[PDB]
Amino acid sequence: SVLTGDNQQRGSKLFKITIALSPTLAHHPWPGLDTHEPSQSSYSTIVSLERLLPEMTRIKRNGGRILEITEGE
Amino acid sequence: MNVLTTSSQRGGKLFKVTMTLSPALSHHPWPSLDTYEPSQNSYSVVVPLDRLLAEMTYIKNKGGRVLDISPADLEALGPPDISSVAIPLKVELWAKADVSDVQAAIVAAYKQIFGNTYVLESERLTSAESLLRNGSISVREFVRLLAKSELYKERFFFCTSNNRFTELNFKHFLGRAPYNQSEIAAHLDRYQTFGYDAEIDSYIDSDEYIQAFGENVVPYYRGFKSQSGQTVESFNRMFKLYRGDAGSDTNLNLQGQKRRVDPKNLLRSGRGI
Amino acid sequence: MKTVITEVIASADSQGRFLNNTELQAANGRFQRATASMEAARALTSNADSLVKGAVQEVYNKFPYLTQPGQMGYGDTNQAKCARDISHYLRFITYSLVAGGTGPLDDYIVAGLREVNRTFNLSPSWYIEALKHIKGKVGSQLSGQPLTEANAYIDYCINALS
Amino acid sequence: MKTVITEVIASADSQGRFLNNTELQAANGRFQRATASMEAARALTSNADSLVKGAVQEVYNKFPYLTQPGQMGYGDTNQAKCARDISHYLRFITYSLVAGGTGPLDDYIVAGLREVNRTFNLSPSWYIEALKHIKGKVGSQLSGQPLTEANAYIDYCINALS
Amino acid sequence: MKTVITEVIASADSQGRFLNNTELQAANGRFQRATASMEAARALTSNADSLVKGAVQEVYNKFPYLTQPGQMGYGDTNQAKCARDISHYLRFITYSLVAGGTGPLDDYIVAGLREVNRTFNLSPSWYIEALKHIKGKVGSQLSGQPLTEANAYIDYCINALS
Amino acid sequence: MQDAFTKAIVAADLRGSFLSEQELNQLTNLVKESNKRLDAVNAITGNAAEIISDAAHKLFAEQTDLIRPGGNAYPNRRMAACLRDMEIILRYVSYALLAGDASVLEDRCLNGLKETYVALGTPTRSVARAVQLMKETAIGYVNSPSGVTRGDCSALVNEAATYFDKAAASIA
Amino acid sequence: MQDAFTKAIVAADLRGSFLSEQELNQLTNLVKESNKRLDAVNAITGNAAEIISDAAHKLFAEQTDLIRPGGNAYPNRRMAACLRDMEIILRYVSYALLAGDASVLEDRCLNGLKETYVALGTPTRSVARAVQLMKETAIGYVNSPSGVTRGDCSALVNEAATYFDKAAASIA
Amino acid sequence: MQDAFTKAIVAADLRGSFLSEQELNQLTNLVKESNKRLDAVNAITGNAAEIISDAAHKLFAEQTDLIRPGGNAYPNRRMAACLRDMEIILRYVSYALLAGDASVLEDRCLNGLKETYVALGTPTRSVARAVQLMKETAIGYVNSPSGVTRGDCSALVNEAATYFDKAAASIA
Amino acid sequence: MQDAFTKAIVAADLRGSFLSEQELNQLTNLVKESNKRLDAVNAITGNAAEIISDAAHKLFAEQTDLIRPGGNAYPNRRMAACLRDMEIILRYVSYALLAGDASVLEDRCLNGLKETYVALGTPTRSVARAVQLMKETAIGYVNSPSGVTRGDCSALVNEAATYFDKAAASIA
Ligand SMILES: *[C@H](C)[C@H]1/C(=C/c2[nH]c(/C=C3N=C(/C=C4\NC(=O)C(CC)=C4C)C(C)=C\3CCC(=O)O)c(CCC(=O)O)c2C)NC(=O)[C@@H]1C
Ligand SMILES: *[C@H](C)[C@H]1/C(=C/c2[nH]c(/C=C3N=C(/C=C4\NC(=O)C(CC)=C4C)C(C)=C\3CCC(=O)O)c(CCC(=O)O)c2C)NC(=O)[C@@H]1C
Ligand SMILES: *[C@H](C)[C@H]1/C(=C/c2[nH]c(/C=C3N=C(/C=C4\NC(=O)C(CC)=C4C)C(C)=C\3CCC(=O)O)c(CCC(=O)O)c2C)NC(=O)[C@@H]1C
Ligand SMILES: *[C@H](C)[C@H]1/C(=C/c2[nH]c(/C=C3N=C(/C=C4\NC(=O)C(CC)=C4C)C(C)=C\3CCC(=O)O)c(CCC(=O)O)c2C)NC(=O)[C@@H]1C
Ligand SMILES: *[C@H](C)[C@H]1/C(=C/c2[nH]c(/C=C3N=C(/C=C4\NC(=O)C(CC)=C4C)C(C)=C\3CCC(=O)O)c(CCC(=O)O)c2C)NC(=O)[C@@H]1C
Ligand SMILES: *[C@H](C)[C@H]1/C(=C/c2[nH]c(/C=C3N=C(/C=C4\NC(=O)C(CC)=C4C)C(C)=C\3CCC(=O)O)c(CCC(=O)O)c2C)NC(=O)[C@@H]1C
Ligand SMILES: *[C@H](C)[C@H]1/C(=C/c2[nH]c(/C=C3N=C(/C=C4\NC(=O)C(CC)=C4C)C(C)=C\3CCC(=O)O)c(CCC(=O)O)c2C)NC(=O)[C@@H]1C
Ligand SMILES: *[C@H](C)[C@H]1/C(=C/c2[nH]c(/C=C3N=C(/C=C4\NC(=O)C(CC)=C4C)C(C)=C\3CCC(=O)O)c(CCC(=O)O)c2C)NC(=O)[C@@H]1C
Ligand SMILES: *[C@H](C)[C@H]1/C(=C/c2[nH]c(/C=C3N=C(/C=C4\NC(=O)C(CC)=C4C)C(C)=C\3CCC(=O)O)c(CCC(=O)O)c2C)NC(=O)[C@@H]1C
Ligand SMILES: *[C@H](C)[C@H]1/C(=C/c2[nH]c(/C=C3N=C(/C=C4\NC(=O)C(CC)=C4C)C(C)=C\3CCC(=O)O)c(CCC(=O)O)c2C)NC(=O)[C@@H]1C
Ligand SMILES: *[C@H](C)[C@H]1/C(=C/c2[nH]c(/C=C3N=C(/C=C4\NC(=O)C(CC)=C4C)C(C)=C\3CCC(=O)O)c(CCC(=O)O)c2C)NC(=O)[C@@H]1C
Repeated sequence: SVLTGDNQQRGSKLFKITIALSPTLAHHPWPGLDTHEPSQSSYSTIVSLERLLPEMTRIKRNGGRILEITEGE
Repeated sequence: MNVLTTSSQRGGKLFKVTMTLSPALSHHPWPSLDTYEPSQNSYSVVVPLDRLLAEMTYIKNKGGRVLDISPADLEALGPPDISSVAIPLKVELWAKADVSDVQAAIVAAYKQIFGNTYVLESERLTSAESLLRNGSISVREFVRLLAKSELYKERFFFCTSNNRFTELNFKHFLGRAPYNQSEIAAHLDRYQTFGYDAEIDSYIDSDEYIQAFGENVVPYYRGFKSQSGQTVESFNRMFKLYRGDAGSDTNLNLQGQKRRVDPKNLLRSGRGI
Repeated sequence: MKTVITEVIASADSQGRFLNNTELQAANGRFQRATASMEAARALTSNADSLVKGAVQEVYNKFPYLTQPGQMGYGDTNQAKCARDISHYLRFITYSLVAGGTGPLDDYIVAGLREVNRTFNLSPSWYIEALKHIKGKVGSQLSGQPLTEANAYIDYCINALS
Repeated sequence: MKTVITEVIASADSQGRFLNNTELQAANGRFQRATASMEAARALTSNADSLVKGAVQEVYNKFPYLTQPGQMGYGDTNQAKCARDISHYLRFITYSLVAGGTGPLDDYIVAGLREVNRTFNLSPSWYIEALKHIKGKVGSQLSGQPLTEANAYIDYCINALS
Repeated sequence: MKTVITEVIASADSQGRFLNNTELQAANGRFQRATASMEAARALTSNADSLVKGAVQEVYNKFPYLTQPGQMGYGDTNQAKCARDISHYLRFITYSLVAGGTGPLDDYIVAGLREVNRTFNLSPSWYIEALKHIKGKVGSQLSGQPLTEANAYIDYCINALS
Repeated sequence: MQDAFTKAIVAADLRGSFLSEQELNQLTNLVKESNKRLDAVNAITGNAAEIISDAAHKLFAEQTDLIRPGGNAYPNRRMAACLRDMEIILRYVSYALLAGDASVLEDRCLNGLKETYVALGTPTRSVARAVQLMKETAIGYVNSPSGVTRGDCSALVNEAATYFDKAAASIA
Repeated sequence: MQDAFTKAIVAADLRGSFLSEQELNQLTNLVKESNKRLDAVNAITGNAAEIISDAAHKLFAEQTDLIRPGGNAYPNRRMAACLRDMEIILRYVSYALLAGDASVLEDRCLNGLKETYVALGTPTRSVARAVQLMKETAIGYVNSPSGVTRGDCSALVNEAATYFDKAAASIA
Repeated sequence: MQDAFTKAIVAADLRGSFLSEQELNQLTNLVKESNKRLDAVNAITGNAAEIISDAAHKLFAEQTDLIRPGGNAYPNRRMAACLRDMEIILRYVSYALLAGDASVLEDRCLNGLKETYVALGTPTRSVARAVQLMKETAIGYVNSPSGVTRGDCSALVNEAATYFDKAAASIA
Repeated sequence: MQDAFTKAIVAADLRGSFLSEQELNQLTNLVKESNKRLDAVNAITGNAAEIISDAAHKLFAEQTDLIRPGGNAYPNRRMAACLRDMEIILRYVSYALLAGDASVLEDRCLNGLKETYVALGTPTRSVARAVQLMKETAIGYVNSPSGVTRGDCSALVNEAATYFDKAAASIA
């Protein structure tokens, strides 16, 4: 997701993170086995350095792995 | 307790009064020091409006003290209907959402995140809304922004206690009510060192949030239906935290921000700390 | 865009469930109505222009001062705009009749209505008269259900404007 | 409970808006259909019993071994239950016809179907036959739209069971 | 529930005092008697049925008209009830023997007896015969104190009924 | 949620029975009125804005103090709320009218409403008043429409009333 | 989302014009077919379970390796997914069929599906195959009902096909 | 109230049945023990005063602060209460012991007690402690009498314990 | 959470002391039984499904009304819940059995269970009944296993009972 402007209000250096998505990370609210969205198997988000460690750890424990990290600017 | 009649045979609005009983007020007909029955530490009476003044003065002139007064009509009302929260409904914000769908999410988010509480045109956040619908922000991320926003802080966090703010938070971010005294204690400590932003972050970041409505689903009420690792009492606490439809979390009302869940009730579900 | 058909699909889709009898019943309702709706649209489409002239005009009668110099109603550009605008309203209404939902109206006209109007100092009132005047004329060319439909949509805007 | 009418209300309610033309169209659909639906229900309600006997029976023909001792089909209690159950299915179906939505079916029959069936080792298959046999009989007493409606609902269950 | 043991506790409790010798003496009485009481219960429990048949029957002999059509004694439902009821009386009596107090009788049978009987037009008389007939039979299977106990309780009801 | 049909079902269910023929005939009849029923709703929705606007004016002409400093409709912020509330109540009422059942109105709207108002210090009396003012105006439209086939709507009109009144009562 | 009607509107909008009379006549006739259209949909939904069940059996009889250890439909967990997916695709197709427009199908189902399948190592070819197997079975029902008024459904049948095929293609 | 006998009855009643032969044999046995049971009770009641006196001394030797200004057993007035309470609990326990059932104890005495203590600021822990201290002393007598026929009272002794413990727990 | 060991610790802590030698010997002994303890648990878990299944059958044969329209176990959805609940209770009981302590069970499960049940209208007595039915079946397995070294499990068996009973009581 290309940042239109600095997403976060609170300010630090921001880094774009592209992740391969497990069904768990974004389960659809559907009956049966939850499916992540087809259109994005690789969600990309913008994160502040402070949040970067929590975001990565949560991504890690869920199936999906970091495809790439890029500084948001 | 339940009150069986709203009004006395002679017309007169009954009012339930709750006091802490004192040995003088009622005592066993026994030898030795007078003792009130332990079970009635908090006694309740329904009195007509006429005798209310006399009743209350007498209570107070003894060592009694009044816990609260409440009109009998509000009392002896049905427990709120759970119809709308038994099955929440749920909103998904697809990618390539058309204009209307994005609008629906937004509305739904404001509803759940703020309680019934009304958000005025000036209060509403264009910037955050802007981001959603040209991508860039997840529903999850919008939700974070709302809880960061001053609007949120002014209603929930700046008026009431941090004790109250926690459960207030639980309900908005997770349908659940809080289970156990520990959860309340953990959040309080988080807030003291990390501050307000970190605490808000810890509910959205939590896996319980992720497991249900993890991304791109507006939060819905999980409580009122059976959840994993949820104390049975939590379900009862959900009835205290959630009063009817068209009942809100309002700083505005007299003594607006108080605790729906008594501290003792939390202790029952679990103790340890 | 909100029409009957799109909605039931949406609802079905959200739950993740096949379209069952429930939804089809609804659909059946729409399309049954369509015959009347379609008729109404043919009628508006044809008389468009004349309706527009009449409306614009009306507005000026209702608010004479607009035509005075230094006002908004004054000088041709503005009149042209005024015409254009009402045309639009009409256009959309027809659309909505045919689509069988408010959808078209909501997305073109209604969403953002207020702010636009505020920033350019267009008084809702005006538009409203336009519409009302229209409604009155339409109340001759049409009749029965066709009419009823026409009204519904016209009103829908009145309420949104006000 | 999910019926056409409840849904449109719900949708209207979510968006926070008055019922506009969109929804009424839908409602209208439900009401016009009702006449057929209602007819169907009168027909099923009357022949209930006979349908039930026939079904239960069928099941046994289809699965002879059930009636052998030490099986589930064996001994009257079980037969009684078997009857009871099918009655229910039927009952609900009628309800749904009248309510004009799957609602009644969903909440009584379908929700929790699987687990119940698993824990008591009721084989979906059985029920299904029952239904099918029924469907076939109904395919005589009814005709045209009334019939069509009856089917829809009957099937809806087949699919839920399977 | 009123038994010897509960009462002395109650009395002790009211005054706010420990159980002293006075009460224990009383308790002791209850326990000594029990052996006989218990015996009696074993005897009634076993012959229950036979006692019941005999009683119901008797009642009809005593009040022939009951069995005529349009009366209360007439038609199986009523007979079934009649049986049921007497069973109950018996059941409770046994209970009371074992509990060593009228308690069980008072709370199940006696309290509200009148009004029930009035509202449904059950004539106490009937019950009474039942009991009497019973008492007579019991007067064979039992003997000595066991007997005496049985009587006491049986009577207690007669008096309550009358 | 609930409505006329579903309701009758539920009743029947607890008895454990197919729907009584008598009961069908309630619903059968109810269907026949549909068209009328619909138009009624349509009339409210079409006039919504106005209904409110109107009622408000009258409310404030009567209870001048509400709009005076220290009153409950002052200042702007409060006024706004008061308007919106009126509207909501209306919205629900309409919904009910279509459903043919009070429920939706009771559960979403009326339940807890009194207590809220109390906690805020909003004067329940005045609220109730407003609701009635609305009622009368609304009926006005329901009952006097244009381009509709003429016939008797009374039955519907009364049911409408009742809904308004349930509201008035439970708030008050 | 979008559908036949909405679509035509949108086009007209960009031209800035009222709908052409010609264009109305598309929609006018589209309406007339409704009843047929509906029944078609009804037929799919009614037979759903079966359609799938069937297709699957055939799919696995053909490509035995999918169900062998090392294949993509093994073990159970995977198998389950594979079934689920088939169904979904079907569900969408139906939706489209009602709308009278591919869009819904393309946007909320097909788009990105290929790539997903690729990343997982699911063989897109086989998926496509399944979709066709489904197609044929489905048409089977659409085209051979009982107790419906007899007439020609071809027009609808073909459109149905196309939807299935768009699916097959974009996955493949 | 309730007690062992009545209890069994009640159970039987809900089943709707005569007492099970098995169940009788519980009661039959219970009778046989009576004499033992009685003596047990007699022992407590006879020594009551002492039991308490004793326990108290020990309680206050341990938790010196209770009797210091600012503590909960100070001043006299409070001390008095504390003694009284201990006694009561004892009284009930005895009652239970005779009945052969906890109920009486739970319902009249224990129910609500914790919360009371809490509200007052009485330290529940200490209360519980006292109860135990009592327990041990009491058993002491029950178990070591003079002029009673020698035999085994264990069964009763344990039941006694349990009662004390229910108390300790619910207070704590 | 808590369990046998942890508990003893905590007690010791409030006295402020190192663990009594006597007290160690409780724990020392407790360890020795482990193996027995484990097998007990293993037996429950192994038979779980059946224990429930069984109990249910019997529960519904007795209390016919639960499964009749208007009863609490009707319709399916409700029935399902009732089954689910039974299981849960069982699950906990097992947990306790392993821990060697009631705690885990009551605070998570029984502390609000009665109140919930009340709000729902579920008849507490029937629930209790179910719990017992389960108890008996369960013990059945615990006590009669195959391929285990023969010896005495009574001690464990009784403790198991108690857990079941705490459940029954607090629900009831
Ligand atoms: C003594 C071991 C501990 C102690 C006791 C204590 N209790 C109170 C006050 C009350 N205690 C009770 C208890 C009961 N009332 C009942 O009716 C029953 C049985 C049915 C019980 C067991 C009650 C109700 C009171 C409060 C009112 C009254 O006086 O009756 C106190 C004094 C508290 C005060 O501030 O008044 C004390 C001290 N507390 C200790 O210090 C010991 C550890
Ligand atoms: C107007 C007729 C009268 C009035 C109303 C008034 N209401 C509020 C505040 C709230 N009222 C509600 C109402 C509802 N909540 C719901 O969800 C529904 C149904 C779904 C209703 C009708 C709520 C939620 C609030 C609280 C939130 C908020 O105030 O933002 C006020 C404002 C109270 C204040 O002191 O700010 C007022 C004024 N009061 C009058 O003066 C009229 C008699
Ligand atoms: C007619 C009653 C009066 C009038 C109108 C008038 N409008 C503008 C400017 C605008 N009007 C609109 C309206 C629309 N444009 C759209 O695209 C839509 C939705 C499809 C609508 C309803 C807009 C957006 C504008 C802003 C600029 C523009 O014209 O596009 C003016 C010009 C006012 C100015 O100073 O900007 C006028 C005068 N003219 C009259 O004579 C009446 C008083
Ligand atoms: C008939 C095809 C076969 C059969 C059936 C049978 N059913 C049961 C037990 C149950 N069946 C149901 C079904 C329902 N009850 C409901 O309330 C609803 C929803 C409205 C349904 C669909 C249920 C819930 C039960 C379980 C509880 C009960 O006691 O009924 C049995 C008995 C199984 C058992 O005793 O464990 C049987 C045999 N009987 C036959 O002969 C056919 C093979
Ligand atoms: C038998 C001597 C005669 C008789 C009896 C008869 N009884 C009833 C109805 C009731 N009888 C009772 C009695 C009891 N029910 C209880 O709960 C208890 C205490 C536990 C008792 C003793 C009750 C309460 C009823 C009313 C409820 C019911 O009827 O189910 C009837 C039915 C009369 C009626 O329905 O009007 C009858 C006929 N009939 C005979 O054959 C004898 C003359
Ligand atoms: C009643 C409050 C007032 C009134 C109403 C009225 N309407 C009809 C008949 C119809 N009205 C409609 C309207 C609709 N049907 C729909 O499906 C929709 C939503 C899409 C609407 C708005 C229709 C179609 C009919 C039938 C055709 C016709 O208009 O004749 C009647 C006649 C009674 C009847 O139809 O059985 C009446 C009385 N008219 C009044 O005088 C009341 C003030
Ligand atoms: C079945 C004919 C073939 C097959 C299917 C299969 N799919 C997956 C996994 C996924 N399939 C999808 C498809 C969708 N998810 C959606 O949300 C939608 C609608 C928008 C579709 C169509 C997705 C996203 C997944 C990934 C996550 C999931 O578990 O659903 C598998 C398992 C893949 C794995 O290795 O885990 C399978 C087997 N593959 C075959 O082998 C069949 C020929
Ligand atoms: C086409 C795939 C096959 C077929 C269809 C067919 N249907 C009709 C006519 C009707 N079909 C319906 C069905 C519905 N209308 C609804 O509102 C709903 C949802 C509630 C459905 C399912 C209706 C009502 C009609 C009108 C007349 C009737 O009673 O059938 C036809 C006849 C042509 C027409 O549209 O009038 C046909 C051909 N039958 C075939 O032969 C095809 C294989
Ligand atoms: C148990 C804690 C200790 C114990 C008891 C014990 N008692 C007996 C026997 C009897 N004790 C009594 C006591 C009473 N009976 C009464 O009626 C009353 C109240 C007025 C009392 C106090 C009696 C009468 C008997 C029977 C005759 C006798 O001489 O005791 C026994 C003997 C066994 C039995 O049940 O008969 C025993 C063992 N003995 C101990 O060593 C325990 C410490
Ligand atoms: C079955 C043996 C008996 C029975 C039970 C019953 N329970 C419900 C519904 C609920 N029970 C619970 C309780 C729990 N929540 C928990 O977390 C735990 C374990 C710690 C329990 C035990 C809850 C929360 C529900 C609500 C479930 C939901 O909202 O879906 C029902 C169904 C009633 C209903 O309307 O939900 C039943 C039947 N009652 C009986 O009839 C049996 C004797
Ligand atoms: C008790 C209900 C029944 C019973 C139990 C019993 N078990 C043993 C001995 C052992 N049990 C186990 C089992 C385990 N230990 C583990 O670590 C695990 C998990 C991996 C299990 C399941 C073990 C290892 C032993 C030791 C060897 C053996 O099997 O004997 C005994 C023997 C006495 C003792 O262990 O002290 C007994 C009696 N046997 C019965 O007959 C009871 C009904």
